[PDB]
Amino acid sequence: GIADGTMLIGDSVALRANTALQTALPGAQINAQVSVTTKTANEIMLNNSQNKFLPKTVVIATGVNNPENYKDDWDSIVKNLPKGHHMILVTPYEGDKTKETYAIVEKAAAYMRELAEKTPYITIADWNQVAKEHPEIWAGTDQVHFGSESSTIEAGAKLYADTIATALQTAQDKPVKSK
Ligand code: NA
Repeated sequence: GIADGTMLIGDSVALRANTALQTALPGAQINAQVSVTTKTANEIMLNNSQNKFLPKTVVIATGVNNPENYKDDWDSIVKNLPKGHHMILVTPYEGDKTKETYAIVEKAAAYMRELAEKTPYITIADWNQVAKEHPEIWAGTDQVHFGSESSTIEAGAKLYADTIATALQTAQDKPVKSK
């Protein structure tokens, strides 16, 4: 089967948390890039699988950028998860409730929760919920990229990383996709 291991395919928010992620998950493969969307994460996931580089646990840390197509994008990436893997979906957070995309990001997070609740080989990492509980990391920010100063960047990054680490713990006794 697929070798154990974790690969995170992530967006600009994941990239901001890169140091905290690597500290919380030593030995995880963190592939986060500014421009990544759910659409391109799906492509990256399959390219890695096809080159035999994708380990068992796949963390998709996307959703806030280009959120309009969330239903099709999240349905597709779940459908395209290869056999042999467990998937962690990191919900997105747009904090500005007046942004024209806010309702879309909120619907995307809710839809991802539905996919995780119903699919035995998926676990949620509910950053959307965590972010809402910590207004202090959003003071002075663009409401997406946590922390406006050194201390709150570190604090927000730790919260982000710990959300994913906890999801990985929850996933430990769960099945992979199999036929
Ligand atoms: Na599940």
